[PDB]
Amino acid sequence: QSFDLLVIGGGSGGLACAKEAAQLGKKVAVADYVEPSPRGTKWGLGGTCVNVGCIPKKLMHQAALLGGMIRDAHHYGWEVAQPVQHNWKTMAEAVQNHVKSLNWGHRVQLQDRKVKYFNIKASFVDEHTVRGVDKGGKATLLSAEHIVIATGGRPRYPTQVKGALEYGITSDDIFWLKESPGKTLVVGASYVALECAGFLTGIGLDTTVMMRSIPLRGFDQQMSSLVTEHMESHGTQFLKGCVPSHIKKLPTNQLQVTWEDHASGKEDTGTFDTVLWAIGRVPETRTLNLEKAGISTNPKNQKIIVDAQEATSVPHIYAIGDVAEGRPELTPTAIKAGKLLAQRLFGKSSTLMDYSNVPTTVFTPLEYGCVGLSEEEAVALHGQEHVEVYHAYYKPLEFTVADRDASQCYIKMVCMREPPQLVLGLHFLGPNAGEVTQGFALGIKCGASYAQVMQTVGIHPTCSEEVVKLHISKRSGLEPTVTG
Amino acid sequence: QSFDLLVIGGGSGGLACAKEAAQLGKKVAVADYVEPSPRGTKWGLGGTCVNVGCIPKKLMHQAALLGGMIRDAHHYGWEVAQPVQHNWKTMAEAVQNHVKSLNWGHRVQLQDRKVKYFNIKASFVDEHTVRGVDKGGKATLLSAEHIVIATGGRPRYPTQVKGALEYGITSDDIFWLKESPGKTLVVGASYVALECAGFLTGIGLDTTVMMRSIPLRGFDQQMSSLVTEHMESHGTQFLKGCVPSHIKKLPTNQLQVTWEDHASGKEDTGTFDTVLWAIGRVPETRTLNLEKAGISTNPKNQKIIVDAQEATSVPHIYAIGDVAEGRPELTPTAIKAGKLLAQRLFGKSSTLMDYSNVPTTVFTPLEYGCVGLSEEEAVALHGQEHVEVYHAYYKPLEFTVADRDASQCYIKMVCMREPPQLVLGLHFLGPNAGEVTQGFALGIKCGASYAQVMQTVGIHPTCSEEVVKLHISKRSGLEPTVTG
Ligand SMILES: Cc1cc2nc3c(=O)[nH]c(=O)nc-3n(C[C@H](O)[C@H](O)[C@H](O)COP(=O)(O)OP(=O)(O)OC[C@H]3O[C@@H](n4cnc5c(N)ncnc54)[C@H](O)[C@@H]3O)c2cc1C
Ligand SMILES: Cc1cc2nc3c(=O)[nH]c(=O)nc-3n(C[C@H](O)[C@H](O)[C@H](O)COP(=O)(O)OP(=O)(O)OC[C@H]3O[C@@H](n4cnc5c(N)ncnc54)[C@H](O)[C@@H]3O)c2cc1C
Ligand SMILES: NC(=O)C1=CN([C@@H]2O[C@H](COP(=O)(O)OP(=O)(O)OC[C@H]3O[C@@H](n4cnc5c(N)ncnc54)[C@H](OP(=O)(O)O)[C@@H]3O)[C@@H](O)[C@H]2O)C=CC1
Ligand SMILES: NC(=O)C1=CN([C@@H]2O[C@H](COP(=O)(O)OP(=O)(O)OC[C@H]3O[C@@H](n4cnc5c(N)ncnc54)[C@H](OP(=O)(O)O)[C@@H]3O)[C@@H](O)[C@H]2O)C=CC1
Repeated sequence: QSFDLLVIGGGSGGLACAKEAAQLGKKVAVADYVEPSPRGTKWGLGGTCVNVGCIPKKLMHQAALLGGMIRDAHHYGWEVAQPVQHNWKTMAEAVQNHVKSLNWGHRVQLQDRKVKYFNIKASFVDEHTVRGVDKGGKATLLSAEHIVIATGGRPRYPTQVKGALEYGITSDDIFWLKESPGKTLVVGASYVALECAGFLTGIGLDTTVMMRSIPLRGFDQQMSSLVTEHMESHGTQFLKGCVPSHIKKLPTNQLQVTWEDHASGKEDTGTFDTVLWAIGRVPETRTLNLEKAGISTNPKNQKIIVDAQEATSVPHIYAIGDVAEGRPELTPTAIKAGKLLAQRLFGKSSTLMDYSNVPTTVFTPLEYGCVGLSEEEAVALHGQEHVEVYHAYYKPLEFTVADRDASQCYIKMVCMREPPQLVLGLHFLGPNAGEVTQGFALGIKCGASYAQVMQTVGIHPTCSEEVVKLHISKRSGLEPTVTG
Repeated sequence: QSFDLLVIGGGSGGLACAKEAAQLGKKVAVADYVEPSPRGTKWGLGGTCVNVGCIPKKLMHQAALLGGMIRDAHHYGWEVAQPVQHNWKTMAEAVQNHVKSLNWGHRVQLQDRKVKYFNIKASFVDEHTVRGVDKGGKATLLSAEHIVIATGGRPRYPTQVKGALEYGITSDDIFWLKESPGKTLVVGASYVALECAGFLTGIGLDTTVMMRSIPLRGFDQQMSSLVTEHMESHGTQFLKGCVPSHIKKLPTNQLQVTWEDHASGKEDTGTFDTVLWAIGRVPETRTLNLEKAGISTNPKNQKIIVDAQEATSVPHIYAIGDVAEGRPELTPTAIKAGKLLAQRLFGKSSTLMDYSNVPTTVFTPLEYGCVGLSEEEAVALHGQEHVEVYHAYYKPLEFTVADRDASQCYIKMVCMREPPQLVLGLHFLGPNAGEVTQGFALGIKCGASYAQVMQTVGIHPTCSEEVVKLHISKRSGLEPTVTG
């Protein structure tokens, strides 16, 4: 029937807007539909975050870490008997049983909040209504004065790469597999690829990443590079500069993937058990008949063109998350953007969503955290003549007793050359990056100066303290590695 | 012979001033003497920090943590065979071999820096000179135009408690023991006590803490309490409200410690293998003949009375660290205070040492981090009518798959009730507190407002992000535990 607020996408962003909009006392209702993955994989309410990303990854990334924890453990006097095995079955179960705890968890929060849920592959019929396909097939007359679109996106697939859909697997699958990936190839060079490639290796699987160009394109290339080098230096096979052209399933069912070594040879063939495409995601806008509702869109990325109020072309219709063009594809921003929107509508709020200096963390074997600008983006904006950079190479105290190599533990603080020297970008690469970066992202929102950093005392002995020690400049070109 | 800068105490603070003062091109020289512990324990150059504290603790605290890492490990699919043992011998060696790496490490940095080292139990003879006892006995004529005193302190002992010096042990020993503490009693209720009590328990030792009054007196009592409760809830035997009166070594050499249960009974006796006095430290000023040099002092705490330039009564003589009265007994402050001092003297610097809002972290089983004010200190200064407090109870994503209880994971952000609402105290109690707190201590130096926190986006999924989510006020008295 009719509601004064319809939300499309029971996701991290959508749900936020939904629950917060209901808490404002409004008749909220959301429709979410988990259209299966090409390999036939489905999950519960809670968008990408809960089910195929944020939560599972971290959790598997965790299990990987634990592995090194055991190795290290021996040095600290723990007579653990090695080499300790690890089965994909036990882990996956554990993880999944938790995803579900957030499945039948959002569902609970939606009931106690005067909000109705309609599991239906929504689609636009006009200005204020949507049609609802079903696992069965009964459509449903749904209308609301305000419609928020939070449909996120889905794992993009290769084009001419024959043998793709056929045998490829996506981030949407790796998490719910019933049986170990065994051997695997990760065709990607950024966030997903690397992170997945990471724990896979951490588990003990013969993992191999296939970068066509540069790593984490966009990020502070220095840090980006330091990241991969850590992986390669720690068990992750790397095929720098190669692209897929054909995958052929053979008798034993193993995959015979053939590529091109643009770096050296001109074609090479290897075979692996699984193949993971980490080549970006794509908005699920097509499947909405947006055009037949009045919602203008974007050409390149099919995202929903947007306002600054998260509004679209239809002032009573909005978009949030991976869906809205121009916005950072994260979860916090998805969520926050939801609350605020739901408050500006029925809360008398005017504060908009601030998308600047949002921090982030690449949960790779060695976590890479950052906020603000990267050295490049920095000269790009103020010029190399007006930028100062302080960096350091530290050694976690914990990395010492355990003979864990730390030549990858780097830190880079980009700020302006002219006093007080407003810091405008921090880069941390070591253990628990997010845990460290978070605090500092506050210094940015505040415009903390390099002074206030030399004025900030340290919490010894920690890894984050290294940030607040930074003094060696690149101008000075002094040796970065830290003494004392 | 003569030098233009003499430093007393080859410690975290002293050495800093020393090396930095030499880097300014001055003829620096330092004299450090590790007068053994009552139980005959000695170590190398590097003050308390390196040898009996900062570094070792953390390292042993680490080994403890690793233990829970293995337990947890099982849930993430790591078929580790339990229960895994752990021997005090292997750990201690490892740790110590590292302490030494910082022993013959500062020593190296002192050579390459044009600085002479004179291992001599220094003592004041007058204005510009000191005498130097030796492991042998040859005094040494040492003079300098500027003398920095960084003698730190030493573990205080009980008074009338007979059987103390006799069998007691201090933080200075627990680290260098050759054989496992076995069973142990920790007479203390703050930093040292709890931290030591912590890993001891984490190792598997039958550890027991004996608090005479309240925990971490000074700290935000709420947090302080939450801390102990975690310990007690996780293996640490606790004797709330008891005091030592007699320890009697018996045949098997076990210690028969008799106390008084001021909470209930009026005397009780138990026996343990080791007894650790964590009842504060004391300045080693006495042994300097300070008075016979012109350095006025303090009555209660025998610390060296000080300036704001770290200067004493003798304008060419200064004091730093655990030695100088009024200053926070940490290491970073010790170190920073050293550099600055050495720059104001021979660097043309005027910036003084800022001792406000120095962050800190109690490395207990559950790390308690904080900066700024504690709720109490806060009402105390602005009044309960002008203070706002936001708190939360979170659950580390990592604590979920592993069935690790998190009813102790709390967070408290104290700021003013009136917008923008300058945050003036943060409290984090969970994993890697320092790693999390550090960043935020920058927000304080900057005066970040509760707004800039609601404006700061989060790094999901992390523990620190919870801070930047905080919204439930105590004014409102809403249920703290977090949903979604
Ligand atoms: C492997 C991986 C790891 C990640 N890790 C992190 C991390 O650590 N931190 C972080 O901040 N971000 C992370 N992200 C990204 C983050 O999860 C997304 O940015 C966020 O989920 C986007 O939120 P959303 O609400 O816009 O959409 P989504 O969460 O994608 O939800 C959209 C929902 O709507 C449904 N839907 C789509 N079309 C329709 C329709 N027509 N009718 C009905 N329902 C429909 C979908 O099936 C889905 O359930 C990760 C992503 C991946 C892939
Ligand atoms: C168990 C424990 C754990 C700790 N953990 C931390 C932590 O995690 N973080 C933190 O910030 N702080 C920590 N601290 C406190 C920190 O170590 C001290 O605040 C800091 O070491 C003080 O520095 P200092 O230079 O003043 O003196 P010290 O480091 O104590 O050095 C003084 C040196 O001078 C020598 N000396 C004394 N008198 C004479 C004399 N007359 N002649 C010659 N030499 C002399 C001493 O024997 C010693 O070597 C810890 C302390 C303990 C006990
Ligand atoms: N906060 C976090 O921790 C995480 C956030 N996310 C979010 O989800 C998004 C999706 O992740 P992801 O898909 O990995 O990254 P996008 O950043 O989505 O994808 C970029 C990667 O895909 C590669 N790629 C694109 N096309 C091809 C192709 N045809 N063959 C091979 N490689 C190709 C890129 O190469 P090139 O650069 O050479 O074009 C690059 O390595 C992220 O951008 C981020 O917004 C995901 C994981 C974690
Ligand atoms: N940054 C960090 O992580 C660390 C810093 N440190 C520093 O070193 C200092 C020394 O630590 P610590 O000695 O533990 O603490 P102080 O804070 O030095 O000592 C306070 C503790 O000793 C107890 N105590 C004092 N006298 C007695 C007695 N007669 N019987 C029983 N208990 C007694 C106190 O009880 P009550 O309060 O009831 O008087 C309290 O529990 C710290 O204060 C801190 O500056 C030490 C460890 C870690």
